[PDB]
Amino acid sequence: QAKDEELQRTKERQQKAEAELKELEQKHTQLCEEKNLLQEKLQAETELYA
Amino acid sequence: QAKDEELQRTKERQQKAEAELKELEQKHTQLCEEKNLLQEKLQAETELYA
Repeated sequence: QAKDEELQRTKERQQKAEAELKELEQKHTQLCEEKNLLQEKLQAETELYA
Repeated sequence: QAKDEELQRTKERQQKAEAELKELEQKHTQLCEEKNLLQEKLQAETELYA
């Protein structure tokens, strides 16, 4: 009873994992952009403070 | 017997997905720490402009 109930949850993990990996793959693409633009903003802000 | 032939491969597909996620999971863990300190610095740099 526990096993074949778990088999329902087990395929849901496979469904979660592919979708979650694509969601992360999309947001690393964004977090590639975030890292450079925030660094550019941070330097220029210090130059203005001087 | 018919079940666990496929379920052994279905376990393999989960193991592949979790291991692939793990490679990313360590890296996003680091990129949480990198983001938190940068977010704190980026906010604090702007607060004195109030």
